Amino acid sequence: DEMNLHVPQSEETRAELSQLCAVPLQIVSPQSNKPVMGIVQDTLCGVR
Amino acid sequence: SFRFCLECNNMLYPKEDKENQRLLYSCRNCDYTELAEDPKVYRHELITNIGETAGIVDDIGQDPTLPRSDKECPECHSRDCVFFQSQQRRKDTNMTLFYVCLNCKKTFRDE
Amino acid sequence: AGQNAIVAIACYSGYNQEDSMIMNQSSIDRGLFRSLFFRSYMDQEKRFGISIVEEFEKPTRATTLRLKHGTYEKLDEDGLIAPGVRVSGDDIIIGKTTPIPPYHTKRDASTPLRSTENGIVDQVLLTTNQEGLKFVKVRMRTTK
Amino acid sequence: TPALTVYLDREIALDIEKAKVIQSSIEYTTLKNVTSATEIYYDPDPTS
Amino acid sequence: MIIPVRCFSCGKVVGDKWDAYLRLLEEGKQEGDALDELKLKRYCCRRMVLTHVDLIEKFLRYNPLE
Amino acid sequence: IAFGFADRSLPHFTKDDFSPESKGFVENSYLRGLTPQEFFFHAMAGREGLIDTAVKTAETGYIQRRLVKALEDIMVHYDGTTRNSLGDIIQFLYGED
Amino acid sequence: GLVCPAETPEGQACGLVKNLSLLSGISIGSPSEPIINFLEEWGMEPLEDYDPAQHTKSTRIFVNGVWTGIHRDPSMLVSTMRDLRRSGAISPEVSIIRDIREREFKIFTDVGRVYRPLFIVEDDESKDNKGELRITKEHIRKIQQGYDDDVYGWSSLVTSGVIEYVDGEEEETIMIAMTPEDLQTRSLNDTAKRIKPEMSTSSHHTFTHCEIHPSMILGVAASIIPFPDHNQSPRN
Amino acid sequence: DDTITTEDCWTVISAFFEEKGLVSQQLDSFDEFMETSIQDLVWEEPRLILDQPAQHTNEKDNINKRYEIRFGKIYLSRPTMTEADGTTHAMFPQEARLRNLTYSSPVYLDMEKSMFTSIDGNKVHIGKVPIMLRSKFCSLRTLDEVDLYKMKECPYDMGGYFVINGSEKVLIAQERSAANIVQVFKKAAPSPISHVAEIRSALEKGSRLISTMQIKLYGREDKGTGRTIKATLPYVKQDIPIVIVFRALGVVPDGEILQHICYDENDWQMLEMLKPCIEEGFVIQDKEVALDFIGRRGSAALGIRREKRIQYAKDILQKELLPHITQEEGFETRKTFFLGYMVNRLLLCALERKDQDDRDHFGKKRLDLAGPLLANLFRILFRKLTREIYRYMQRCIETDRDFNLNLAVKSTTITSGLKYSLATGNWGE
RNA sequence: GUCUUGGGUG
Ligand SMILES: [Zn+2]
Ligand SMILES: [Zn+2]
Ligand SMILES: [Zn+2]
Repeated sequence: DEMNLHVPQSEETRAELSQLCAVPLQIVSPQSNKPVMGIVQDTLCGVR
Repeated sequence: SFRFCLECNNMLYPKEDKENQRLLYSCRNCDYTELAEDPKVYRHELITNIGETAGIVDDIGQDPTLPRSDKECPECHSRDCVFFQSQQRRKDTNMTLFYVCLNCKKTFRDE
Repeated sequence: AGQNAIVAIACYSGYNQEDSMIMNQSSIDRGLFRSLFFRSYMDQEKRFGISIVEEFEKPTRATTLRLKHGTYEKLDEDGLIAPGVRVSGDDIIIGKTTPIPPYHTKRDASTPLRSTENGIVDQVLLTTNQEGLKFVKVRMRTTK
Repeated sequence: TPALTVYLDREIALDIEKAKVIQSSIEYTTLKNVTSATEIYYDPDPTS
Repeated sequence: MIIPVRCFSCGKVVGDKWDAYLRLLEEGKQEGDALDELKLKRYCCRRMVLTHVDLIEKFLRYNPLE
Repeated sequence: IAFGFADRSLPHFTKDDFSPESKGFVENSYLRGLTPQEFFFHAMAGREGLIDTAVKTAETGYIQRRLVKALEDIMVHYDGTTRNSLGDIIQFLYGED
Repeated sequence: GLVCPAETPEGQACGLVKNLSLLSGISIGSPSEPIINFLEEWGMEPLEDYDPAQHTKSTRIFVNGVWTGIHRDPSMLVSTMRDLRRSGAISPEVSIIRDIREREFKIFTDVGRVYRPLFIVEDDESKDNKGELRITKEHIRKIQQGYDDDVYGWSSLVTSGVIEYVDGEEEETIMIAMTPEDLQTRSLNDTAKRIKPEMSTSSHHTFTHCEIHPSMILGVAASIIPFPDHNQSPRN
Repeated sequence: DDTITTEDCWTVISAFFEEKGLVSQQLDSFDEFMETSIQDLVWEEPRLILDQPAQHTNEKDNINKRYEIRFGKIYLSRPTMTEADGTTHAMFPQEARLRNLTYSSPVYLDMEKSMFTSIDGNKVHIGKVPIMLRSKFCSLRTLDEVDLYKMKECPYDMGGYFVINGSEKVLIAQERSAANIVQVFKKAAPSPISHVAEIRSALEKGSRLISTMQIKLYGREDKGTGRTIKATLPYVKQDIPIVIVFRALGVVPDGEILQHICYDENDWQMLEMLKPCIEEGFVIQDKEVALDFIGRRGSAALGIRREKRIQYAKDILQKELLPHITQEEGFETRKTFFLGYMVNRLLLCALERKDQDDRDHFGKKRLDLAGPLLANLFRILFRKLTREIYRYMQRCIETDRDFNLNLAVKSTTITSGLKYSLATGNWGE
């Protein structure tokens, strides 16, 4: 897999990214009012 | 079963002898008009079974793909017969079988 | 088209999850899954008329214009680099000039190396094409 | 697949015979649905 | 192509054993016994010699170009 | 597994054989290994899955594009209403709560 | 047996781009004159002598999709055509397709038909050699030798009547044994070896052909896979 | 004798691969092409003819003057290379690969120009055909492993490809439905037509498509009251009833039409489904009127009189109607019998007495390898060339001079066409 | 520096 990276070129767009799009702010989704990121693969098996 | 003309070799269509009230058959080409045997003039079917036993030949025993059963032949008590299901191909048809003996070539069934 | 590696199946350190996979650096150092790469560039001279043609030649700055931003210091006097020379990206490997139609009367049509690739020139071929004009093939080599 | 869900009246909704009678009332049958085979006979005299 | 000098997995020197291995195979010894006599005991070292395909013989058949 | 040949699934079966093995039941496990017939039937099923994955994604992407274009101009306003770009009301309170 | 069941591109070419099986072969095409001559000699009646009032049992004979006549008795005609093809008199890549429910006999000499070789099980029900392969250890001895005892290769096997070619249409009419052991019912109980299928419905099998080896259904790319029958097919 | 083991099977399989290899289909297809196909395409249309009888401002003196050339044998030589000096020598695939050349053989066609005048020529080079490596015309066929090594060729290289401008090209086999087979298809709900028997026709010589002819069953289940069957002849716009074409082919009495259709008079459902056809085509009773009825629809120019409208329709019924049956006159009975067979297959599918034909069945498909593909392309390009020869003999002959035909053939047409198709993949002009 | 064709990747 490959993913794209976009760099904001001003302070207004930096602030928008960090205060609206940041990963911690997206943990709960409005699609099914539940989390979208969970413990996965080896940490799940290992914690069990 | 409609016939054909003894003179013009076309097909005869129904007509009425109004002076005798007897169903003739009129040639649309010639003037010939013969007496008929059957006063039926039309038919229509929805529950049909044509194609039940018709799917058999003399050398159907020579087909090496037909599965062979141990059913007793009603005719000659033969312990070896090839079998197959109804050759009619409709959706609601049975799954009942037909049985062909390899000795007398008489077809039979398990009923 | 492969090699028999020694494979363990383990959740060793967590760097092999979701179809990742941990590989031995020492085995890499000893030649595991090591491969050669060969890239060949091609170029020839065209005939735009009667006496108007291109030429393989090292382009001097005075008589040429629109020279590429790469270095030309690797070409021999025939406009061709010699096998055995290390080449980096943007370096010229085939020098060519296109005459200016009616001093300083030539444009360049030089072939650089691909901007991504390093390597060492392997085999500089020289022949003539279907129409008898000069033809050059340059094969680069590298190791991945 | 068009489809209705026909809720029955409660007195019918518990009894099965009544529900089957309502089924018979609601279902569509045409003369096609109960006809086997039609002929045409020449019958010159109505009284014979 | 040509026999690797070291074993990939552990680093034992196997590049000096290909000719002895071929001579042992000539006189009838089966592959496991020949690998035993060359004192290749770890299956990594053994598969180094047992799975080698010697392509330099095929490359040498094309005439020297100088 | 349909009767792709005349009255059979494969030419190693006899005609009109409705048994589980004839019409695509795989009795073995992956550990035990599939027979050639079972291998071919499982290949047919996997091919169906691959075709579905390859072919349905275009219909799904089209559907999501159309939904996005239909609902793209709808915003919650400071008075609580849910309106489109024409200012028309879609819901008097968002989600009704 | 004709195209690899596993090798196909992902995406928009899935299932449209196919890859030949290892033993697949494409017909070159062949003249239809000897076919017509053999049919005319052995008893085929023409369509200028056709009268469906009488010919209620006759089998119609197609050659390359062209109806050329009718026969009173397809059994000996198919037997003689198959013997001629297995003797070399007819091109080995010529389809000989009898249809029994439809009362038809179709011979194809078209170019471009895909075909595959099979062993020929002796199916004539008159000799102790019935129900067994005609290929024996003498044939393998000759193949290893490289010559007959008064070049012996594949084509000599094909022309000696121990291997023949079948395209998809002829395959409809044949009964193929999966392995040479399947030709005889065994009397086992190995919790490790995979259960070879019961096959209990049919009282007596009349095999006509045997696969040379079932792994030959795969193509070039699928043949590299080790134990592909222990994998789910998308991974293959 | 002992039981054949698995190892015996692998010995047989090793024999198979020792004989045939892995690319034998490409090589054998191309060898067949170069041995027979080129000559057969040249003899497909083997003669050109110019003509002028009279009235060119002369003294009423009239002479019939035919200029004519007959194409003869094809001569196939080994691939050669021509330098800008004009020197020539043998060309090998490695040299063609290094200098971006095309690895092709010269094709010569003998031409013998004839003229006839009634009062009332060497091995012309027609183009270069690319050669499939490791085939019977490649220069790497006669060599042993030693010489192969000296020619810079890998012994593992199996051939099967072409070299165009120094680039290796492989022809992908093309899959197509078989030819000269009747297939019967179900149809869709908002369609008056329910059952369609479709056959494509082709000839044993050339293996090229000629014409297509569907036979549809109008009338849906319980809708479309007329359950007639109507043919679709090529080169006519509107669909003709079936009894019309049976009458046009020379069997007028409806009993004989049915008998060509009905093998078993006792059967009644099919005969009950055949009446609306007889009624919708009851008007005609002879061949001329039906055949005009066909002619009135032939999509030709407007207003042809009856006597030659008949000739046009008779020509359509003779050629472009089942060419695989025969394209010569006096054999209409076989076409009528095939029409009866096709109608019966239609009715069997329509009366549910047989299942509809399987489109995906691999026995009803053909694979077109290098041979037939190059045959199609070469036929196109050589008809181009012969049209050029005609266009040239129109002009040069006016000069009233002897001409040597080596300036009459522009050899670059076939060469450029083959090279363009094999280098781009676009199969056509 | 442009357009088509083909082979692919997630
Ligand atoms: Zn009459
Ligand atoms: Zn009996
Ligand atoms: Zn080691």
